[PDB]
Amino acid sequence: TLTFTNLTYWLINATLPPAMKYPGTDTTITRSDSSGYNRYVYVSYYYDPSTGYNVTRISIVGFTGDPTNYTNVLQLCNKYYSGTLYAKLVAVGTVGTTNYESYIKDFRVYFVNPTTTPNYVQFQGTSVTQSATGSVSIGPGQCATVGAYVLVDPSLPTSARDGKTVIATYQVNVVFSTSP
Amino acid sequence: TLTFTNLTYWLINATLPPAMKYPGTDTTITRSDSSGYNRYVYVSYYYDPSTGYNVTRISIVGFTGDPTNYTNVLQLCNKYYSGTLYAKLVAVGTVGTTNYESYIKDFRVYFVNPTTTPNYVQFQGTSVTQSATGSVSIGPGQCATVGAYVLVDPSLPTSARDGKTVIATYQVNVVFSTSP
Repeated sequence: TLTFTNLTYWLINATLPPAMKYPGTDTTITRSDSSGYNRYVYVSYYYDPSTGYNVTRISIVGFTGDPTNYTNVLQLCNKYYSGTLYAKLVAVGTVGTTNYESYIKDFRVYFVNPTTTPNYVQFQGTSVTQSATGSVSIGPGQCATVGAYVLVDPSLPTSARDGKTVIATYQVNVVFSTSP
Repeated sequence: TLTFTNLTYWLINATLPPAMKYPGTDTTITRSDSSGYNRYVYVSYYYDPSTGYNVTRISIVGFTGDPTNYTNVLQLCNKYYSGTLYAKLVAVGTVGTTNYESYIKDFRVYFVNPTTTPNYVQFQGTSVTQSATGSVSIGPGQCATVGAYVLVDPSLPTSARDGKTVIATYQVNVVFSTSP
């Protein structure tokens, strides 16, 4: 009774993500020992075909028995949007299982250039202990930087201390928006 | 044997359907990059003569490799009927064909302010995975808010990063009732 439909006409042509991911200066170390890899940070964005996402593979080589932090890791840096971007950080958890995840005692992610409310999501091994952060403004010209903080327990077997083997794989979901 | 008529008379009267459509607030984004459309959400309605329906046109911009969520798309509420309204959403299917519907993995339409039984209808490209939503109460004066959720597979061709061409449209019907 008195039911008239909608018949929406719903226009889509997705534009390039205006943030885009830049490797940063961490890949410019260009120097390494005889550990196989010539670079410590392998920042690369790859088209994921499994579920269709611009997933970015970046390598954060954390040194055993020593908490290591990084300053210039990732650039959330609007080049195609002419406004100011507002973003917050939420982490998901674990992907797969290397059976070495229990060896991590801390994994928190804090920026260097953008400074705001807590600005760190922190893992505790397999579990999670930090929910999310606040909003941060990223406009045209001013360019946001992402950091990290990695600590690894030194009880890891020497076989995995070579740097070839991947010890953990986590998901981080940064939600960039035009409003706070 | 014993056949007799009654000669009934039928009379029809015309008045405004109390449902009405409102453009929402996300259509006031009033901001756009070099994508042609000066807006991102469009709300319009035209009286189609082929079917005689007050077809309402809503346009939602998508982003490849990026889940899309909304807050205020349309407002549905009575302006002349004082009774307790009841609204549901029923999926219909694809209208037209852009040959790009395989790239639209998910598409969810949902209530925002009132929360009820599942309250989302999802589509898998051409196929429909959710039949319909449940009933929900709408009183005189307050208007329920309907949201939108879009997932776009970034396998979309680079020729489709402009904002003009149509890759996808979807239809959902709204059903009012005087009973729960």
